[PDB]
Amino acid sequence: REIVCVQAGQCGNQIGSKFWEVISDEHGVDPTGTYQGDSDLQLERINVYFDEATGGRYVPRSVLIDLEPGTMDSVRAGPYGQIFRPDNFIFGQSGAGNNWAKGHYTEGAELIDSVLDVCCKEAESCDCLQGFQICHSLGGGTGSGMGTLLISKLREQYPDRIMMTFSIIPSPKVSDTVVEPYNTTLSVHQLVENSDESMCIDNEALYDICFRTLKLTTPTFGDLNHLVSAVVSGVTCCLRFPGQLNSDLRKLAVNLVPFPRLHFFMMGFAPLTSRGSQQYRGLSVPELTQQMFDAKNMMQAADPRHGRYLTASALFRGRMSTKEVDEQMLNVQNKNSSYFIEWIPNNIKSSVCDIPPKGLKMAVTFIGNNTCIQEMFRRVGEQFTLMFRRKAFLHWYTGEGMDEMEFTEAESNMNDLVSEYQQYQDATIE
Amino acid sequence: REIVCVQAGQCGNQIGSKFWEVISDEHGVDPTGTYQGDSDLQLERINVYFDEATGGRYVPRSVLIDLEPGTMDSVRAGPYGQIFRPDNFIFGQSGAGNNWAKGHYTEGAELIDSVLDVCCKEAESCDCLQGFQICHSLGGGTGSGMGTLLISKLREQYPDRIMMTFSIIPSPKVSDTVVEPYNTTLSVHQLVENSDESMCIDNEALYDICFRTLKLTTPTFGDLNHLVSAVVSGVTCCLRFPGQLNSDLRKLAVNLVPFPRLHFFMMGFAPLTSRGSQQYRGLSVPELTQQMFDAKNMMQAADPRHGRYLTASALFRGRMSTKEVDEQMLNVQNKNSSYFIEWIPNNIKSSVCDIPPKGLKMAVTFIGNNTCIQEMFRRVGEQFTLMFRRKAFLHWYTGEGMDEMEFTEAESNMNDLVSEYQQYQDATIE
Amino acid sequence: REAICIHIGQAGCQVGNACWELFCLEHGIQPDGAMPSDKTIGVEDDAFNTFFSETGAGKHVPRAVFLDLEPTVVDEVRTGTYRQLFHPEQLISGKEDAANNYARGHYTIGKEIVDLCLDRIRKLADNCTGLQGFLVYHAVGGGTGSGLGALLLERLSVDYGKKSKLGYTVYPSPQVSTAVVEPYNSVLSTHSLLEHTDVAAMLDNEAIYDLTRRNLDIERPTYTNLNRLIGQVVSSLTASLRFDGALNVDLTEFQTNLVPYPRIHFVLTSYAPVISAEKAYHEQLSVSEISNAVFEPASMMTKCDPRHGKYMACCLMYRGDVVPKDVNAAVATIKTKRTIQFVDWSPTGFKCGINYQPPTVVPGGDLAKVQRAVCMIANSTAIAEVFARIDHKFDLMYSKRAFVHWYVGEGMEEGEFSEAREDLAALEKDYEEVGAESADMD
Amino acid sequence: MDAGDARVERLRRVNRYKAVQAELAREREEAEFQAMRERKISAAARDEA
Amino acid sequence: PRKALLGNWFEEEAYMRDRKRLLDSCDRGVVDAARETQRIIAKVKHHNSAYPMAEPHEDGYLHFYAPLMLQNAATLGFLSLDLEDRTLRPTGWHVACSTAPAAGPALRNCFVLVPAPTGPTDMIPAPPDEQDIVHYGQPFFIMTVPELCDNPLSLLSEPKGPLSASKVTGKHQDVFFSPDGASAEAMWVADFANPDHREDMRDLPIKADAVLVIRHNHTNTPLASSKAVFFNDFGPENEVCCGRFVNNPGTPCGPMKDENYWTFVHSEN
Amino acid sequence: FRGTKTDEELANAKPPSCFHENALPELLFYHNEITNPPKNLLTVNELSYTNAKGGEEVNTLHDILHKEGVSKKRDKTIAIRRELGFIGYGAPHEGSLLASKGATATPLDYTMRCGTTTDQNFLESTRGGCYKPPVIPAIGRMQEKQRLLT
Ligand SMILES: Nc1nc2c(ncn2[C@@H]2O[C@H](COP(=O)(O)OP(=O)(O)OP(=O)(O)O)[C@@H](O)[C@H]2O)c(=O)[nH]1
Ligand SMILES: Nc1nc2c(ncn2[C@@H]2O[C@H](COP(=O)(O)OP(=O)(O)O)[C@@H](O)[C@H]2O)c(=O)[nH]1
Ligand SMILES: Nc1nc2c(ncn2[C@@H]2O[C@H](COP(=O)(O)OP(=O)(O)O)[C@@H](O)[C@H]2O)c(=O)[nH]1
Ligand SMILES: [Mg+2]
Repeated sequence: REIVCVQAGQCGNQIGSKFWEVISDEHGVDPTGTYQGDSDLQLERINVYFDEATGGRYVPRSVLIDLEPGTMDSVRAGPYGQIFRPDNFIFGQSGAGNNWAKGHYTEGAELIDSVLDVCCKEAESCDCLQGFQICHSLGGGTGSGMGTLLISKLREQYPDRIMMTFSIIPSPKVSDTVVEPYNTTLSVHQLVENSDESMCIDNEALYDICFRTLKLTTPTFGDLNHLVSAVVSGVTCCLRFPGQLNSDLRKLAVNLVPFPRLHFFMMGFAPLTSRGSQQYRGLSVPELTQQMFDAKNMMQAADPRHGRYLTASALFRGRMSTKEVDEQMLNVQNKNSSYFIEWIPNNIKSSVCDIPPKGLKMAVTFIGNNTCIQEMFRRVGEQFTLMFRRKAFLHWYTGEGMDEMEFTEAESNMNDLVSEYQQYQDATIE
Repeated sequence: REIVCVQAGQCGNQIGSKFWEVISDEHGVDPTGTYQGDSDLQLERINVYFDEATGGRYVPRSVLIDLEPGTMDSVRAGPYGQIFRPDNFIFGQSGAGNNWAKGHYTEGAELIDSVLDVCCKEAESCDCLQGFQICHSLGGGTGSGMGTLLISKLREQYPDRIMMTFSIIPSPKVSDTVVEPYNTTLSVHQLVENSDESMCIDNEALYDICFRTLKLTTPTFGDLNHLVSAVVSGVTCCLRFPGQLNSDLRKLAVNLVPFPRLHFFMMGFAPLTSRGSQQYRGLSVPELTQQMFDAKNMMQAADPRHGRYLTASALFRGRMSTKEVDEQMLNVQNKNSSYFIEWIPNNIKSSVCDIPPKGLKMAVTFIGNNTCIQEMFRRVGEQFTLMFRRKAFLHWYTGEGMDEMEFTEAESNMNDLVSEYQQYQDATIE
Repeated sequence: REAICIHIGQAGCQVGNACWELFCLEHGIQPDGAMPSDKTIGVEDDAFNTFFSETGAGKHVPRAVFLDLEPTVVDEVRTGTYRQLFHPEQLISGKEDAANNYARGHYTIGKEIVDLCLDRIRKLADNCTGLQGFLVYHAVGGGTGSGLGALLLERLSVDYGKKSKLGYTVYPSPQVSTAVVEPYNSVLSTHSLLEHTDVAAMLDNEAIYDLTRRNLDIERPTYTNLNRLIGQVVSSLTASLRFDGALNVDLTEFQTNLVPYPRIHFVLTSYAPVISAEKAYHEQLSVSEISNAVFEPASMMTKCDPRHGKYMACCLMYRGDVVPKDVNAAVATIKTKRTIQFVDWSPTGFKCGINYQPPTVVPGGDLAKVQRAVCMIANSTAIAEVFARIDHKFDLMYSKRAFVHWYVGEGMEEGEFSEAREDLAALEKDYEEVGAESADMD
Repeated sequence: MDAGDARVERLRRVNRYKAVQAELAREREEAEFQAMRERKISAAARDEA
Repeated sequence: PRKALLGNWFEEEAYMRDRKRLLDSCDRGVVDAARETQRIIAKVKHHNSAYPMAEPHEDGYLHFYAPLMLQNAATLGFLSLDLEDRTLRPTGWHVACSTAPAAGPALRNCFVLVPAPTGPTDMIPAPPDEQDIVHYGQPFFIMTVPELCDNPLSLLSEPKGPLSASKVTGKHQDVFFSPDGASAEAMWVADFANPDHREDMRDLPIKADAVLVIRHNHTNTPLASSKAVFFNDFGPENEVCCGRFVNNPGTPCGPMKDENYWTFVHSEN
Repeated sequence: FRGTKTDEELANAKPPSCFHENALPELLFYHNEITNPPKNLLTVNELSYTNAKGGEEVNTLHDILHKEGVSKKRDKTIAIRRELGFIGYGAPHEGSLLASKGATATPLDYTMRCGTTTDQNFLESTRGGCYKPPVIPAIGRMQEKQRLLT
């Protein structure tokens, strides 16, 4: 059951560097690439993310794509950079310019064939292929355009597998780019048709995690990318270690998605506490569950208290009793019964894995399907309609070649997604 | 089973010098001629290419011929030049003038008798003679004219042995010589009746191999001659080392030449990979077979995808399973069935040899008889008809002595062979 | 990666001297083109490539041309201290000036010299592998800068096409003045510049004089001071291509974020830590303080007040020791302010860039040494006030044909005045229409 | 190929150099503070005696 | 210091002390800058230890099994090696070498000579009383002193090709140290300085102070040191490669310049 | 516009680039002793079903939920460690104990003469420090011996 990773754009390559450091550490892979672990439990599932090259070494099954090589030169220069296969770095000669149309139509089609050739070689090398995993930002230029182009091509070539995405979306308070609404709208339009499950993260939520929970005085992007690498490596943990109740990406999907369009999820990771306070409180299942449902620990700006949970999933790592997990999930469902949609008799799936992340006795990652995600799309649609009525900056997109009809289609599709979430939020048995 | 080598012209002498360096290295022969090897397997077939001179020494069975001594004086002055027998250097006193007719009729008959005397002494010295091997370019002057003259004399005197040629053919993008079409057409006319098997290489394909596969920033003829020396020494490797499935030049010819006039082949060698990447990927039969049939690794401008394979051959070096070789050749034939000629139930012959080239775990050399070679001859015939209709440079050839009827015969004969390929390409089972 | 700078006329060459002095001192190229070896680090770096190319012997030469019709200023560059740095072909000089006549530069004299300039620019563009734009420095007040700059921009626009052209232009100051015919030349220049420029940066000498009197303590400034400030601004904007940083900004990103419609491309510029060495050690210079500074009109290098208009886009470049969280907190505080207003169709008004290299200190300079700086270029409807006042002065002189016989004698039809005046009238109406808010329903 | 390797090597050396210099600067600051405290205590004792 | 206690002083004091404890206690491998700088300093200190070189022999000839230095005629530097500039290759481990100035004998520049068992099939064998003397045309090995490391190293070279090039200039053959030895790629042959008397002095004993040219036996390419400069942990050092350096590139076979000549340095009497 | 004179002034014209140090991941997540984190590589199934009759101990539920250690089975790790020891990355240095029949790396004359004259005191003096020289195996001879076999 092998995963293929795709890393797109500056944000994707930067998050990927820390993710592959965390995964190489958990399986005891030296930064030179040599296996140096001390138990067979580490080696027996290394195939899931690594391919085996001769004489002990392992190489990671990932494709890195970007339009300017600056970030890739930074990751190759990083402390674990040597592990990556040189042939897996694909680059052009000019930037995306923050324009979706350039990334999708003009500079995209020149490289996309070489990217598909590498992705096909990696997929066809596996004895049994599991879904693809992609991390990219929707606000950028090459991330949005080339990521959605590649997603469309892989969905044409492998329609029976799973497509999972981790995506960065613009904060509600401060923009980093003026033309963010166009890139976000077209990317969400592409994802809702092509993707099977998509997770969304706001940088503002990671800043609030760092300042409020960890009390860091001057956080940096390295901290945000470590929190993201921790949760992303946590969701897949049951695929590659033994446990009392195994789980798989398809099993999470079957329990989380009631209808095929409702595949947008919230994320959380529980054991966060400042270095001064940590000596005063031991880890236990009630503490993890209490932090798990606190909106302070959720990595998106929308808050659950304005919505209702359709479904949620919790993956626990560590040696622990099943009774405490089951009774905690029952107690949270019974005490807050008004916040769970009533026509589903049980909304939470649990899973238990024996091996925790290094340095923690226990950990849990939380995935939530909540209707409050509709508020971000509504905000993006309002800003898009304000910009579109005056056709702001439109000549860039039309000069690259886009028809105006794509903008009206993407707006209509997001409006229907918001409407569908709002109608299921207010549904009743009658 | 000994081969006699002939090196003609500048290209032939330069490729030959590098070939004899590679062969002396593989059998551990010092440039002084002393054996310095470390296993009897190296020494036990040294007779195939070397004769033994008194008190330990070995001498290489090669004749060097050229019309101006500049290249010959450079190779004799070179670092390995001493190994060659002094009486084996044959040179004249005036150049070929880059003219086929001059090289064939005027200065040719003066030297040809001395070359035949040396070649007959070498052939009649053998206890059992295997085929002759000839290296020359077709675009030059003395290589084409005097090489084909010597080939005609050897075919009259030794019609039962094998005649094998390695030949350089004009690139499709940049010419090195203005009168290339005449020399090429007359030489192909001579080889079509005289040769048993002819291999063709384009310098543009070697540049594309170096830049795309090996990523050299500034390649030189030493690299191109190394690639050629590697493939030439690889085709004969099974003649001179043990293996699980032996092969021979005559067995290759019988299994690759369906009808008599079809004796022109394309060549390729698989384990080409850049020095930085080679530590990241181990050798295996699927990887060699997939790169081996990739047109990216083929040494002619015509691409197999525009034609169909009538026959093929793969020579494998190393200790490996026969099951994987057989099942790979079946899988490639079944998946790409449209590119294989239907009347033949199996188009690929395999052979396995135990001893790989130094520093590689496994290697394969590929020989293919494809109909797309017809595209090269048609292009040469078009450029020839453009020049001949206007008598562009004919006075040189007529002044040497040719009747104009030879040009119409050579054009007609070549036009026939292209049509024969056209008929066999579009033939049906019926 | 690479960028070519074109300097035209007297102001453009003198500003070029300050710019190349700064680029040499920041990369470390000696005045004779050499660059000393480093013994602490094993190998050198590619950062010069944006502005310098190396010969096989390792000498550096710069990617620039200097164009003038009078020889004197270029001969001063040829005989000065940086004589060995420039290639002699790059310094192109004619015999006689355009005498404050746009007509003399465009029709009569520049037509002979323009083909040599195009041949030199072509020879530079052939020695590139990732050219990403032209930077142009000229003054629109003089004859050769306006006329030859327009003719050359037209020829470049036909030959190279889509390649970007970013201009730094010195316009006539609103009450300080140097020549009588400045309005005619500035109007006729602006007519050509409308069609053939992607972004235009506006400068006024009266603003840089105000900035050097108020913040620095200089009672009698001269053009070298203004040119050193301009060089600092250009170095801040181009640093994003040359040094490592958290959020880089390519020259195409400016055009994508700042220009909403193809004619609305004139932008205001300002710079924050203009401070003297004696004042710098009594005060902290935090991110929020310099962010608050860039929005005060006392910080601007063009004489216009942005409180009389609406912002459409802002691009903020931070260089030095800055952390993204402080930039976000500062921008959110600025967004809270009530005296800063954006057009209602531009909700996401900001672009940010963060680079780690702090600004360099020049041996004879007057700025203090500081750990961080921010530079802003912004598009605002307030710029319409500059054109209206130039157009009014043009109308005052043209009502009586005050000097037209010079222009008609040197080759221009009288109709060209009326055409240009109607084009500037249409540009004024464009700034009126784009700035109208439809926030009120019904 | 050579240019990229040279760039990577320069980046790694310069990053190591910056880290070392920062650590040494912090240590020197602490040492100066301690020395100042010690000399002032000694001066007070000597004056009293 | 402590500073004023306004804001987040408590948590940052705790964070700083915990970071200090982590850095002082843990090893962290190559991530820690201070530890690797200290180990490079110890590296440089170890490599430059003095060595007791042997005195010249009474007979005045070149002898085997005696510590020696190699000096170049053009650079005037001594051949040296760096054990840590090593990369793994398909043919084995390659350790880079150079030539550098030095203050005397050291563990990085003292070598011994060991004879090879086979000659070039026309050798006139030396008499039994000249077994230890080095003669022209006789192959021999160059090896490091036993005190440097556990496995002895040897001077090797490889043929030039697409995957093989010199260290800096990339236009000549590569010379490197390797634990590989007693192979056909580790044999070297010395010749005479004067070109016209080169074949008259063949198979004759070598004087202790002769200027001579060292050739790679398996490729027939002389050893050389150019003026190209590269930096490493010791400072600026030159390049070592196999190739023929001539005045006129148009005649590659001809007179050889001073950077193909070498010498052997003994201890002062 | 008088130019610069000395290299020192040109050097001090540039201020050094600022450097932001990313927080170590141990400072964000670790909860135990920062200098000695416990190792948890045990599964509940391995720790529950033991061979009590054979001799290995049994574990209480509190012991199962609160025990630190590493799983006993390490066969594949041992094989990988031996292989990398032969290659040259192995710290225990499994190789160098013996040599193959036809894979010699040093002439016998080097061992007999100029190989038995090592000074142990000098070697101990020069090895004393925080740096120890590496041991590089003769992998080339080994793979050369493997290459020439049928
Ligand atoms: N900031 C600044 N302004 C300058 C500089 N030199 C000239 N100017 C201004 O630019 C205008 C004069 O333009 P010039 O460059 O002299 O005109 P020109 O290009 O020489 O045109 P001709 O006179 O026809 O040769 C006046 O407003 C000057 O104040 C300078 O070095 N810096
Ligand atoms: N969380 C996170 N966000 C990042 C990172 N790098 C960039 N971003 C954000 O992604 C957006 C910029 O997109 P970018 O990756 O540059 O787009 P691209 O130019 O197409 O690659 C901005 O919102 C940045 O704040 C990172 O390492 N982590
Ligand atoms: N690959 C390769 N091609 C060569 C070499 N030398 C010459 N050629 C090519 O052969 C052609 C010239 O033929 P040439 O040997 O000069 O003919 P000759 O004058 O009769 O000896 C041109 O296409 C050259 O590019 C060489 O060393 N290697
Ligand atoms: Mg002037």
